[PDB]
Amino acid sequence: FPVRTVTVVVPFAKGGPTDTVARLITAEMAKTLGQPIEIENMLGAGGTLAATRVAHAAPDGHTLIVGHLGTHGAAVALFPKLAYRPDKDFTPVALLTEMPVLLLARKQFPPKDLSEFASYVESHTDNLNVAHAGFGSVSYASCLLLNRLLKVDPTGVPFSGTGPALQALVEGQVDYMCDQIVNAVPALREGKVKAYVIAASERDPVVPDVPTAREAGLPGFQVGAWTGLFAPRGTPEPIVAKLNAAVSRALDQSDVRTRLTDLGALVPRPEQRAPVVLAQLVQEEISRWEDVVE
Repeated sequence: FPVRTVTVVVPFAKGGPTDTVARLITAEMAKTLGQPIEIENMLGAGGTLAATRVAHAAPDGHTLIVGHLGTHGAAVALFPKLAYRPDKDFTPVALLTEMPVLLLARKQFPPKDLSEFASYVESHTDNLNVAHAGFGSVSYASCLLLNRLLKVDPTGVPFSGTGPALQALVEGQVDYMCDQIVNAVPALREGKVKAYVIAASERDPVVPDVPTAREAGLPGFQVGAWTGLFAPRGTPEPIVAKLNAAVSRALDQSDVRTRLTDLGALVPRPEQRAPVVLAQLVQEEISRWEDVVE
């Protein structure tokens, strides 16, 4: 293993955070595996179609899925009739990264802080559009958490990913969005959108002028977006061991550490790299979003 090109399926549109992470790590992975890795962007069913098709793929290790806090976590609690169990229909391979989520808005969004932001959504809640990438998305899970904390229910506008959703925010076609920091950073650095808060305990040094949800009065708004590599259930443990080690050696490449960390994402630490660390994150994420619904 491998005997041919490995397919790594991404549930979201090219250019977005999940795609950006997967392309960066999987290219370096080819050096350990001895075969090239093909990225397939497979859209549909609010980010869950990819995971559904890979739940049903041959468990030979040649067909893998990138999952995250949405597709393999919050989706259980938030997605009616989810077609898979993220714990039991997948063999976890590797944690790829973890990063905070940011509340972004269009440049000219009139609220200047989270105080004003709550009042203005509470007041215009008909005419407002919140962007997400479907009920299996981080963007959706994060905006549902924020909107329930602030007791507002504006219209959601579904996108094929936060890549397209971000461009919609840049053109002011939508009002706000909760997004993964790796997607948000380049737009912020060009001044094309603004962040109100980071859904984290601590400020992120790549966006140090953005206040935590805690310091801006909403400590319940904490979303640590993990991204993971999974295989179909029953993928042999040796094939899983070799893929996992390929991720580990990829994460050690200078090119990968500096690209991940420059965009505000963490490099999984050595003690975070076992397949079970990711299985434990799936279990905790599933329960966390069951609590949010309750």
